[PDB]
Amino acid sequence: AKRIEAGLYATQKLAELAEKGEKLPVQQRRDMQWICRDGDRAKNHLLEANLRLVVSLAKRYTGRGMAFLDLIQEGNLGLIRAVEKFDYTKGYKFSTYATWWIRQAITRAMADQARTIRIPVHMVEVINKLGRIQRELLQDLGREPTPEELAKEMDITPEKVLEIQQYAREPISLDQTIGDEGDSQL
Amino acid sequence: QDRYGEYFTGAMGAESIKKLIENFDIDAEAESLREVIRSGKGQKKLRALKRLKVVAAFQQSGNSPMGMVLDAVPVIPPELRPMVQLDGGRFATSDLNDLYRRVINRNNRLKRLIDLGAPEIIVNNEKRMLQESVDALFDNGRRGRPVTGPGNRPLKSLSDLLKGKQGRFRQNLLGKRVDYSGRSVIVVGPQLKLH
Amino acid sequence: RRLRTVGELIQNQIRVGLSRMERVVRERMTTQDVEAITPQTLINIRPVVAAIKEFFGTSQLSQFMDQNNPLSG
Amino acid sequence: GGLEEVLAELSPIEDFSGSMSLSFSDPRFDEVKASVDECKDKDMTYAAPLFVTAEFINNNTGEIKSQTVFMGDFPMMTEKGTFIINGTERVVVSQLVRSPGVYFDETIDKSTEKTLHSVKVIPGRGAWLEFDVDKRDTVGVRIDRK
Amino acid sequence: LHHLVDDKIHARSTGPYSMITQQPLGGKAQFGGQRFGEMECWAMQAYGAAYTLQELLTIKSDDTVGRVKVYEA
Amino acid sequence: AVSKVERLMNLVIALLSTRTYLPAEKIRTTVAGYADSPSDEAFSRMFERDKNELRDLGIPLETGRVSKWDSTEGYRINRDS
Amino acid sequence: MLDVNFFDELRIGLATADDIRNWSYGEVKKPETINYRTLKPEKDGLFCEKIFGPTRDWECYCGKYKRVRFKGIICERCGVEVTRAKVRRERMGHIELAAPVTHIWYFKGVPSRLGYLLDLAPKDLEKIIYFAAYVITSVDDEMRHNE
Amino acid sequence: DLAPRQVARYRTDNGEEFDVPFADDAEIPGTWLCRNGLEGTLIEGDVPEPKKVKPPRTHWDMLLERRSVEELEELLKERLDLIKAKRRG
Amino acid sequence: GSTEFLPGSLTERAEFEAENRRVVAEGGEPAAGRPVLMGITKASLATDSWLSAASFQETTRVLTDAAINCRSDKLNGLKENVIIGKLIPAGTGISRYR
DNA sequence: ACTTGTCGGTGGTCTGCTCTAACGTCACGGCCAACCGATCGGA
DNA sequence: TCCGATCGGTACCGGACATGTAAAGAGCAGACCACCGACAAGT
Ligand SMILES: [Zn+2]
Repeated sequence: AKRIEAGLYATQKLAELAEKGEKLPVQQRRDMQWICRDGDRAKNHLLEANLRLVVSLAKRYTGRGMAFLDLIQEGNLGLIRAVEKFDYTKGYKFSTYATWWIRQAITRAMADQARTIRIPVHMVEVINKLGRIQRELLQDLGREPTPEELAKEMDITPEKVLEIQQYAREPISLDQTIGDEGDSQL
Repeated sequence: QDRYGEYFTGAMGAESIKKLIENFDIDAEAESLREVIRSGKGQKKLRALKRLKVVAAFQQSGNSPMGMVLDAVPVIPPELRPMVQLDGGRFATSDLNDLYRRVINRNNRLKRLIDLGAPEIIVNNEKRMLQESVDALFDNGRRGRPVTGPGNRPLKSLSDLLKGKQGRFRQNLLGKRVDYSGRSVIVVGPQLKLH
Repeated sequence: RRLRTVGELIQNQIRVGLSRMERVVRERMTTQDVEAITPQTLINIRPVVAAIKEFFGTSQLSQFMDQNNPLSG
Repeated sequence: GGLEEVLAELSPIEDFSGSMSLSFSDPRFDEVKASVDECKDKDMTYAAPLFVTAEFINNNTGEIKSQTVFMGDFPMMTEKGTFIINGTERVVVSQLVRSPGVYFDETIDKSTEKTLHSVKVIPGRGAWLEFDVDKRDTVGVRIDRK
Repeated sequence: LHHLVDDKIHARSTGPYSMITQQPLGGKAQFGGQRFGEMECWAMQAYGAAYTLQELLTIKSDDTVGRVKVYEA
Repeated sequence: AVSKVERLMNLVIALLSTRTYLPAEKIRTTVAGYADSPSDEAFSRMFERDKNELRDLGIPLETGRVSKWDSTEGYRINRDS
Repeated sequence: MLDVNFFDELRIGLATADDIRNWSYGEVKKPETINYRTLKPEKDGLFCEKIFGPTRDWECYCGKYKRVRFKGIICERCGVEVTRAKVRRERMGHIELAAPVTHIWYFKGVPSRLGYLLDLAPKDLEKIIYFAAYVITSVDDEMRHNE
Repeated sequence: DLAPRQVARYRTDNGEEFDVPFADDAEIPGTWLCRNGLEGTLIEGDVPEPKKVKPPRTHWDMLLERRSVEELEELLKERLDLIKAKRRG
Repeated sequence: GSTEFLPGSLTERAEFEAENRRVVAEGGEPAAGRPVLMGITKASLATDSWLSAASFQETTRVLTDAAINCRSDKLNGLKENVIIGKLIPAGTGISRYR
């Protein structure tokens, strides 16, 4: 982290002095270039070293539409973002911050790129909340809850729950076989 | 690369194949194959025959071998992959939209990774995923395992559209459903004439 | 060659559903905090009933009863 | 029964740490929701509620909890052997499958006209173990499909 | 037996058409036409009737302008 | 060139004869007199002024969503009231 | 199109990138098909009206033009050309790949045409094009020999 | 009879020209999305200068926001002293 | 030798004889051929039109070979004209009777 | 006297982006279980 | 010269049909619309 910060500062100073500045000494230019290259190599090494945390995090989300490799790549993007914003002064380990950012990136990507008809995240959260409330009511009552109970417990109109349930369906495939043998298609 | 950097240039992936095809010399290869086939003998003769066949096919015509490496992937018109709403509000896809979405998602992620400056491992993995997605789009099942949708059903690609008894040629070109047609049970009538 | 009646098929479907529920429970156990976990907040009963309904509505061995005459049934 | 057997199989639920465990026991069925005629007339499903007692055990503190868990509406067979699903009677047809065990098969090659014997071990939900004898009289084992 | 002409008789002059390929549907309940398979094409070619085969292929199945022009004529 | 009285009469007739809520864009495109607005903001101000004037006369305009599956609001005059 | 008796030949051949981008009327950029609320095709998606054509007859996306007199013009706000809706099965799009991708037909075949052309074994081609081994495109023999 | 219309000429960055028909009573946009997906301008003597977009955030901006100039200067001085000692003893 | 036929390939007897007659006069050494017996499956796929071969069997390989060779289909056959909706060149579809 | 293009303000709704700091680090799951014929690539 | 992999194929008319999970939350900003105040010029 210190090497990355030093390299970034050296690159910024070199860029600032390049335009509207003065002729930097050759030794100073060489030192700045070496510091920048060392910072880049350190950042690459830090990214490569923690590529297994992404795989560990993305294992739990397998089977929810997104492919395993896509989850790994989104976790890698989250890991890059975490590396960019990691601060060593507080002294906390990089694992916690990396886990937070990887989880955020995977959740956001799986919320967006997992449905043929896209649903915004601000409504995916509402759908998840409605599902949780429905499960809780089903457990408490002992029978399938009515839309009136869901509306009462979700402080919404009895019409919004129906719309939310309508938005939750997924398109079927036209190429699926209808009969026992593969001679007819939907 | 670290020691003898300024002595060779090696790559990995489809870019290297494209560069090799660019540096390929059709005339010299054809002449060498003709010399081998007219001079040599043995097991090498069959391979020389086959390579001469392929090179002559690529040379006699006006085309170039650069068509084997793609830079743009065409998109089928929407009416051939309809998104219809069945009775009851349920929608239906043609199983090509999923493949196109996967290809576009992987291409956009590759663009973002290149823009950010990701290390070589991640970029190479993304490029391999893009290659696999395109290969599955053009022909699903040739390499690796088929892409499976809901219900563990392999998706149907363009090659599957053009192949089999359910393909276009044998189901909608050589045999069609016609109007002004009927069907009923047959009985025996002896009082009828022969016509 | 053994015979799998309706009971064994339903038992297999229930086994699959319970395995999925066990996986969900294991996934939830590592996230929720200790000393505040009740049996009902960990058990997700949706997969079991979903699997049973899917078997009854999609499996090839679940067919419409023929009712042309009592012999057919 | 089937439910008791599957719940006994699923009773050990312990994570990698092994500090917590969840157990299922004592399945129970309640009265039927509605009669067959009403289910057929109203397009309903002939089912009955299922209750399973679940116990949560924490190893580090030794404290346990016991609660009754509702599992859903389990479809019930009528007196005629048919299940009513959405108002239509459905019949489940029995299936013939090959029982797990060991099977020995003999094959005769058309090249050297010599008999070759192979044995396949077919388990339930497991990998395959095979042995065979070739023309060179070399016994070979093929773990899984390698 | 349950094979009655009241349920087996079928006819069509003009009905619904498919989406991806502009061809008539199939089935008595869907008011579809009768399939003119490959063997019937072989028989028509063997007879030597080119015009009947051409009309059956184009103006009764797929020629979109041809169908309406034929009906008007 | 359409007089204000004619514009208001067209607007009230269109609202009364339509059984479904109509958004602002449909009224702008369909009802005569709203096609000469140089800018969208000017049209919105004119429509708000006309709606306020009509509401001042006691006509019970009702505002609601165009459809249960759509978010845009529409206008409708109840015939019973 | 018409006069089937005027068809002399049906020629086939490899399509280059120039032909692929000449066929297409636009580039698709997002993996979106339809809006979840209004059930209307999105913009720059797989069903974009600006790229492939209008869903309704003689109507654009924003509804500015809804008359048959506007034939062959393009709306200046939404970009949808006002024409018939039957052109949605005659217009194509294309995707600009960020890295070249080989064609599966000419590589995973028996025999492999790329292998015969480049004198490379099928396993070598599989390793090269699936990021498993480096391949030396060229070497400077003169510079290596001098030094 | 067809309504009269005008033809607008648009040029992309990589030397590509496309024609987009427009109505007589319409406002021709300065920049239009061309057929190849690249934004293009109108070739005219009087260029209708469009809106300009500032660059987004980068790594350096985040580092500056989360840190201070003095601490970065001290760290750079320490690293320079370390590398100098390593190089020249 | 001096002919354009690739060695080891199968060519029609009429085309081979025409090429030999063209080569012997104002040309070079004529080619030599040997009779070959072919099965029905292999002979059908070796037709001069890629459309019939693609419609018959092995669509992928036939299409790939036609694309590489850039072959041209002259549209003279029963199946090719059946596919495109034109009159077949048999029976009443020939120029003598039409 | 009446009306309208131009100007500025509130509050609500739908939509998108950025952030969260104990420690956490390389997946199961496995179908396949046919049958014959032809062809290219290793041993 | 022999042989473990891989790919190609396997009749027709009638009919039938539509998915089963979600480890979240908060702060800030942008676009658009229903409600409004002024102010001079044209009607
Ligand atoms: Zn428009």
